[PDB]
Amino acid sequence: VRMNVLADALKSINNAEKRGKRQVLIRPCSKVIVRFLTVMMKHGYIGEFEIIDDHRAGKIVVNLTGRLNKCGVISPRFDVQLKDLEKWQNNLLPSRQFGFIVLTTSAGIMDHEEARRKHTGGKILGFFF
Amino acid sequence: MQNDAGEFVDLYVPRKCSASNRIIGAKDHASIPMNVAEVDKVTGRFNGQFKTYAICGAIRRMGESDDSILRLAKAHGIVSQNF
Amino acid sequence: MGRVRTKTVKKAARVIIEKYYTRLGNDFHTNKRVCEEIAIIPSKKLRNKIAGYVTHLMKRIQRGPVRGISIKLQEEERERRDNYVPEVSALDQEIIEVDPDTKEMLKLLDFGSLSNLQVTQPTVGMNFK
Amino acid sequence: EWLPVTKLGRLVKDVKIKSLEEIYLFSLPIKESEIIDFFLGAALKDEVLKIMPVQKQTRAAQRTRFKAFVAIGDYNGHVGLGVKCSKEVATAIRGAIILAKLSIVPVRRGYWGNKIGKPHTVPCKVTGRCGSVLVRLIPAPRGTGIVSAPVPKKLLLMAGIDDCYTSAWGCTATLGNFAKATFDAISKTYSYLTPDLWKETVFTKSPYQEFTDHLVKT
Amino acid sequence: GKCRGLRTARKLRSHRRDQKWHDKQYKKAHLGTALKANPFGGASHAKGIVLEKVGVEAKQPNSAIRKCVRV
Amino acid sequence: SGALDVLQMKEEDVLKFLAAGTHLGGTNLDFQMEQYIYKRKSDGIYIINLKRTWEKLLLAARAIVAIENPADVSVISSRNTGQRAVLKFAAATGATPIAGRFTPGTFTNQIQAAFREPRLLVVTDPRADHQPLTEASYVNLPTIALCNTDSPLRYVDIAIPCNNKGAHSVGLMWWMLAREVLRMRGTISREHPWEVMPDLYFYRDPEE
Amino acid sequence: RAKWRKKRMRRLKRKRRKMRQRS
Amino acid sequence: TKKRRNNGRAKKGRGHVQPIRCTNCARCVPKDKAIKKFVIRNIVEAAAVRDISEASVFDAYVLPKLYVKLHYCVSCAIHSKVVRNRSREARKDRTPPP
RNA sequence: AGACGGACCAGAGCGAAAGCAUUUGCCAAGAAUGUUUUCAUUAAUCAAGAACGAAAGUCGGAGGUUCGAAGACGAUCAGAUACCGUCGUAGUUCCGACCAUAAACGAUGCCGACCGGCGAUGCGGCGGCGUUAUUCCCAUGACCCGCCGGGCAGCUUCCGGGAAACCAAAGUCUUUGGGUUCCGGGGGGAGUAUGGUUGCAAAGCUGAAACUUAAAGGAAUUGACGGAAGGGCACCACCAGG
Ligand SMILES: [Mg+2]
Ligand SMILES: [Mg+2]
Ligand SMILES: [Mg+2]
Ligand SMILES: [Mg+2]
Ligand SMILES: [Mg+2]
Ligand SMILES: [Mg+2]
Ligand SMILES: [Mg+2]
Ligand SMILES: [Mg+2]
Ligand SMILES: [Mg+2]
Ligand SMILES: [Mg+2]
Ligand SMILES: [Mg+2]
Ligand SMILES: [Mg+2]
Ligand SMILES: [Mg+2]
Repeated sequence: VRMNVLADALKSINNAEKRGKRQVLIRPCSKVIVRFLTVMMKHGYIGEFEIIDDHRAGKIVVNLTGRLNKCGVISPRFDVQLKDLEKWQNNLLPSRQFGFIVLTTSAGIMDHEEARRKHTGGKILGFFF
Repeated sequence: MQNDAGEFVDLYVPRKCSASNRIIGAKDHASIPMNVAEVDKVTGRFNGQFKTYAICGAIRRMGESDDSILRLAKAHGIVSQNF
Repeated sequence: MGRVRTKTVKKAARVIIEKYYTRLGNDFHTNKRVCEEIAIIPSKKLRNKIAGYVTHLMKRIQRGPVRGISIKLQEEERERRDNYVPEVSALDQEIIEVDPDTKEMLKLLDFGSLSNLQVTQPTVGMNFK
Repeated sequence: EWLPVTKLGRLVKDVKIKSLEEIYLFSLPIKESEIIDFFLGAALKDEVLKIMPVQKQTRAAQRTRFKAFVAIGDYNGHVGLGVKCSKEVATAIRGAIILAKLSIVPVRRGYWGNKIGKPHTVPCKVTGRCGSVLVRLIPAPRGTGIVSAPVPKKLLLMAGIDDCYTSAWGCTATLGNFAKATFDAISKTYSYLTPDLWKETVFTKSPYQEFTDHLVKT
Repeated sequence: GKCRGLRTARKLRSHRRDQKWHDKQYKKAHLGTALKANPFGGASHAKGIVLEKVGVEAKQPNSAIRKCVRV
Repeated sequence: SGALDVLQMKEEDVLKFLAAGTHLGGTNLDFQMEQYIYKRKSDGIYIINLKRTWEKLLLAARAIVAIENPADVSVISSRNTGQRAVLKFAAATGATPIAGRFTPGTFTNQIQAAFREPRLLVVTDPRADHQPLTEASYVNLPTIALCNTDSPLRYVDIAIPCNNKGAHSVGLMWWMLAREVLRMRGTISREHPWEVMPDLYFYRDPEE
Repeated sequence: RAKWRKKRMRRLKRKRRKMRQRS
Repeated sequence: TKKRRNNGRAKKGRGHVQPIRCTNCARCVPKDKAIKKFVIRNIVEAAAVRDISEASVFDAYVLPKLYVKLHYCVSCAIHSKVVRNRSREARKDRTPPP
């Protein structure tokens, strides 16, 4: 069973983009994805996305422009404590320049840089580059 | 690539594809740029201006170079609506 | 108890014809002499065997071309029969037999030209598995 | 002296092409080591790595042949690898030097933290494989030096890399695969797509196409 | 596969415990059987008395006599 | 590329396509050759659209015209059918032909006898002439083909839906292709009809 | 062969149980 | 090393199958192994045909046939020179000869 | 009189697996499809524990054609308490209780998603030219032509992996984390000794240590060999003969 709504979508983004597609459809269409996608788009890694509505979970479509390498997820949602960022981000990322670990927190869903500029930690969700 | 003095390093910048935004390597011997001619709009007769379309190996091996170029052309004020 | 010719014998027989097809004829003892006169072989017996294959070979050249022997006279008679054109073949009879499905495509392609359509039939198609 | 058999050789014998970068920009195969000795001449040093005596049985007795491994580079961003086997070890060594010049590549370099000076290490971490061995290259600050076994250390200096870490997996004690993996690694640096890239291309004129005139025998 | 939860620690910690005994060195050390059966009581050296002098033969591809003593 | 312009299917070429059966494919269909289809009739013979097959024929020509030295181009037909058309197509634009028994290694193996490094490759059949399509992967070459509805489409960049079985259709398609490349570049006017006949490219079986 | 190595043992293991049941 | 993918027997999705017995060997083998063969031979075999049909009582007497189903072992077959070993790539043909 | 249910029998179906084949009648269950019915998160996997479990085997009755461990003979053999041939006990058959093992193999845990094509086959539903059907035209299969679901399999490929053989899963794995269960850690000693537990017995489950040893092993390659097969060859081989 589908005990996790975010894990599957990023896989189905990653595989398609690893192939050479231009669009994809991912089904369950939940709130937390929307934030996750918004922050990717904001930094520029993807295009727009149109979210189909039905009186159910919903559905959704994205446009890629596949300049993305891998999109990832970390489960279980661990708990960060604002001194361990360095130890997480050196051994998940390829370098100290680019790549973003995204985390939920009391202020919202944000990347790690913004968390440090606001001086707050939270719980970890995934990562992309 | 730039230093903190706006310079340029990385002795060249590798040509990307146009159809997947994937990079072409120094040993990808199944890559092509492809020229195509433009006309005078009254009587054929190529006049001197041509374009360029670049393809990588993976697309050319899958069997999808045909439509990629086609939809590249279908946008560029070149092959019209087939309908 | 067997008699096969080797590469040296055969190849020279080929080259001799491909130069001197006019000197030679269908008689062995003349073909023998001319080969002596043009070419300088070290041995009387090698002289013999070459000519014997030459003469066998001429009788083939009389009718039917051969793989590795390009002769002028044959090659122009080819060339005539290559440039041969008929008077008319693509103007078939001023009636073109056509089917309804084409006529729909033609109609969509804006043509009400001269054509025909007289076909209906049940489906048979494939063969016995 | 040397006569070019083909187009590309005829041009480099002339002064039309100026460098090697353009050749790589269009991914053109090269099949003549006389070219490499033209552009890269005397800035290029070589060394053998191992000589491995394989052999085979037949009806009479074993027949042995000597195989050879060679690495070549200039310490400014080029590196080559070559292999070959034959009966005489000198002829073995000679030919593999030719293949090594031939299958030469570029190698990209970048910074760790802040961008002051020239690059000293790799931009991003990469990997490679060949048959039960995997290798992983990692950036480092400016001064650590390379930490690895001797084999890739001999090879990474030839690229002109200054500092790096290193890790490995599998049966490292087969040198042939252990060598080619780290070479696969530093080959695929100009294939990783960063945000430094993502600017459109300014397509150039394909040297065969622009110098058509001189080629058609004038 | 692997358990991999957020509150699974008792299971994993347990699993490593009972499954570590299947290693030869750990098992040898942390059980007293090799220790109480070692002639040296967990020690390096030891003094003792001679009572014979014999010669031990060697393995196949070599051939010699190695001049040992019963102690 | 057939844009909206003077060049477009008038009334005469259509009569020719219909005459030679250049709109009937085979029965079986590839998933790559399924956008160049109009319909399937009662019998399993599919109808090809004579709008896209003319709007890609131009595109192949515009590729060739880009290449100013014609002798770099090469044309292949190993099969008996397209033999004659190719030799006249070579003559009528200055290409370099290869007919029958393509020997492997001709584009590799610099020290071979018949070595040659071209820039563009034209073909009658991809399923029979499947070596050079391969050997154009060890060497950068753009690749053009004449392909039927059932045709494994690989390593190729410009497909022209035809009926590559019938002698009439094959040599006909070359006649058109030779015609445009000269119109686009040369003395042919594009108005008044070109002299030679499209029967010159047929394959004549030894009947008389 | 292993079927017979298995079978030789049972024949023995009976003799041990039989011998040991006397006491 | 799987020499075959079928494992030599055309089971594919049962669990169990009945056995049969070799016609020569007399041994117990499944029905999906155990090469099959079918005989439609005549009774007189191409030699005495003229003699009978001239010494008959009827008029040309169409002369019936004889029908048999045969089962063979794998071992007994190869010794009978029915089938033969093959090379690696040619093992993968499921076609009988003409 | 007692067993067995041929050919039709298929890389076809059903079942949790073991396994299931003559006709008819009865008894109670089930998958898939169809659904603008209903309840409203009720679920996935699972220590302890519980049902089922080929053949052999054990227990008590009935029955006992055929085959046949043991067993006795005749042959071959240097010897054969084996391969072969003739006889022939337990058993093989049914009713009722025990035991709980197998190359019990897809040698491949269950759930869920994603990832390329092609032609078929079996069930159900939806459609369409036409042929028959039948007895005057319809709803039944049968084909003809397609579609959709969830099934047993198959061919093809630089998807991608892998020590390779190979595999649309053994893929989406140094760019390492979907959820969870059981289990392995050089080779032998050894599934042995002992202790506990079940069982009528045979045996099953749990399960060591001293000592010994530097290699055991997997996939593929080149030779050699073969009382393995297909082509040829020689009086230092044969046939016929001196
Ligand atoms: Mg250890
Ligand atoms: Mg079974
Ligand atoms: Mg249990
Ligand atoms: Mg039983
Ligand atoms: Mg029984
Ligand atoms: Mg009884
Ligand atoms: Mg008997
Ligand atoms: Mg078991
Ligand atoms: Mg098992
Ligand atoms: Mg594996
Ligand atoms: Mg892991
Ligand atoms: Mg062990
Ligand atoms: Mg084993």
